[PDB]
Amino acid sequence: SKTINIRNANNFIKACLIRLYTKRGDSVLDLGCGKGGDLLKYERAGIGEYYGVDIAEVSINDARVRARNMKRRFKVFFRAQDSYGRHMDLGKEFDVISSQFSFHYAFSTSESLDIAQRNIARHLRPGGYFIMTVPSRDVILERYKQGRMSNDFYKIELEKMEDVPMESVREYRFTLLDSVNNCIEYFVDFTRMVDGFKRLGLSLVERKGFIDFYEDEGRRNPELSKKMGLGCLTREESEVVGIYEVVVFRKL
Ligand SMILES: C[S@@+](CC[C@H](N)C(=O)[O-])C[C@H]1O[C@@H](n2cnc3c(N)ncnc32)[C@H](O)[C@@H]1O
Repeated sequence: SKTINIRNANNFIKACLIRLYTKRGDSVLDLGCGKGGDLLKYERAGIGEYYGVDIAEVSINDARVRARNMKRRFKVFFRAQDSYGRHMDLGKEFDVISSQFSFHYAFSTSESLDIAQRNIARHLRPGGYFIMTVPSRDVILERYKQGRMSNDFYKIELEKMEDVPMESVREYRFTLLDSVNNCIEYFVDFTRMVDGFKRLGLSLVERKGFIDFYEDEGRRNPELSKKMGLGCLTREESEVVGIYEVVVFRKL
């Protein structure tokens, strides 16, 4: 309830990102789909097929039930397995692969990233898109130097301290009110990701902050913002949102 505005913003930004790169009849691969909280959005986008994969079976179960009890016009496929740290082959390619708030979990180890990036590339049609919303390392480290790493909504803690380079930390503890609790998150090594994808044929095409994206997309057209309880984010709510950023790659 206290995080309603934050959830509306994230869902909005997600709907805008989805509406920006998807077209009628497209096939989508939702990595880390979770409880399938995007099935509604894709249903509006008019996509023809949706495939959701998540490591947590408890979340896939919710998504199955939701897809089962929703007025959808597209075929749905669900599978509970590790799509990042384990070889995956669904046997087909998709026009768009989305990963909202979960791809950073692919940065467990160099091997986990290489495996994950390879799974995305073999399931992406030539000219296909790979959309994602992941935490921003630069943003996080900047707030570390500022001394403010939390408020009434979130809380972040880094790794070591005793003679340990600030740029050396590769993971942290994230906590969100009425959500994750002291969850282990892995930093996103942008450079390694870019170079890694560039090697598989995927090039970077977009990278924008949640706030700027939020404001821009919210002005480009009119209130779709009317639908959801959107409006004016407070400074405190903006700190939680201003944590993530949008990143898009295209298979050239
Ligand atoms: C914040 S939740 C996603 C919620 C949903 N995507 C959305 O945008 O509302 C992150 C998800 O990442 C998934 N995840 C974490 N590690 C994963 C892995 N190795 N393979 C697949 N999914 C993974 C979890 O099971 C969790 O449901």
